[PDB]
Amino acid sequence: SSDTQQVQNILELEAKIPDILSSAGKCIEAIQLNNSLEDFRKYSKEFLETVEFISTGLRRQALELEKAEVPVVSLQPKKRYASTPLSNLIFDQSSKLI
Amino acid sequence: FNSQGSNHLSVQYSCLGGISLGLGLIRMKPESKSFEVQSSLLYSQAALKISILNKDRDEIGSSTWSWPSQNCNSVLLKDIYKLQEILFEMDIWNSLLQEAQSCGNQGVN
Amino acid sequence: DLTSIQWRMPEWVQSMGGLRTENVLEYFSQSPFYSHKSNNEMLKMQSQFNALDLGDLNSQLKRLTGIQFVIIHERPPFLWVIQKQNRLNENEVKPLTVYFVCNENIYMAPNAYTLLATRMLNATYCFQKALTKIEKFPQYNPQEGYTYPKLSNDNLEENKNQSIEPEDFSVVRAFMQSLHSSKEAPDV
Repeated sequence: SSDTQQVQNILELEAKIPDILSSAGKCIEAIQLNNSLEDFRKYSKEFLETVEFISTGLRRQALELEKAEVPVVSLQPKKRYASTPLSNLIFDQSSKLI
Repeated sequence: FNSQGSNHLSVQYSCLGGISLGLGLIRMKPESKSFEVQSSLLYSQAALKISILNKDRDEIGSSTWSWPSQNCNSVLLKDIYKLQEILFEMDIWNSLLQEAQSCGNQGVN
Repeated sequence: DLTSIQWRMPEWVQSMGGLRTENVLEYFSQSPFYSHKSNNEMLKMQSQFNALDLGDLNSQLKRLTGIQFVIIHERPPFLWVIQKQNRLNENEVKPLTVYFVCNENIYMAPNAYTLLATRMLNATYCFQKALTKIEKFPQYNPQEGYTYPKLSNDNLEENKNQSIEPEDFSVVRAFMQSLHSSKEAPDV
């Protein structure tokens, strides 16, 4: 992952969390409703994974952000004047301005 | 870049440069699905009209500024270009009339 | 049922003119609270036998086994403490409820734990009820944050730090302050 791609990884990681609540409500349902030990016997082998593996993915996104070492402070820009594409494009307009 | 209490990003729409710095206040617009961005402007649009007033200050010569037209796939970036154009006309004419100072040495007033 | 509820037949008191000593257990005998295999009532049965052999109360009572309603703390002319009990011996006592003259009513004494549980339950119920028809109106967003939808907001109307490089009173506040200074400005 590079540029937005880490952030994009988080973006599709986004929906990976809310349904864990479905898995958990079902974790309750395993004995509250379904009355079967086997269910939560499986979902305790699921809920903790669905949560924690995402958590590790996050903590590694952050620690490897800390490896990528992007500066946190925003530079105070100098009053910028003209980038080259701006300049020559203005020249193109000047042709149009002829 | 990090922004204010808006919680949004503080993108420099004026990345290509001009004079006074410009960063767009990114703003969610629920009607737009996308998220339209605006600044301090009261003006809806702006540029620079010019014309030659006569002795009656009737029109003689005349024109008006026009930017070259970006045609990027993202209209958002196009509006970044627009707000760039605005800060551009701002910084220029404001600097000029700020410089109007000693215009009077050869009759210009 | 045994708490703060009416149970009155005042005309009995209207005849008696009020309670005396053993007559409290008369209107109490009218009360449901009175027990049939109480020593007060089985020796009421003794009154239906021996009659004369009852003394005041406690002598005939506590010496004989069973449920009783002994007197200890008078509170003239209204309250009179009368605890329920169960003698297991001529000597032994196993005291129960302190029935008491609530005036034209007599009640079992409530557990502290009952009312305490009432308080706990009602309070946590207020908590849960605070969580009921109130919660999940400030919908969360990472960006927008909590949200508060309305047909019309009015009425009234972990992020970022660095950025770009009212006072509904028209400085009216300081003007009022000046009014405080100025009301006695001639005066002071």
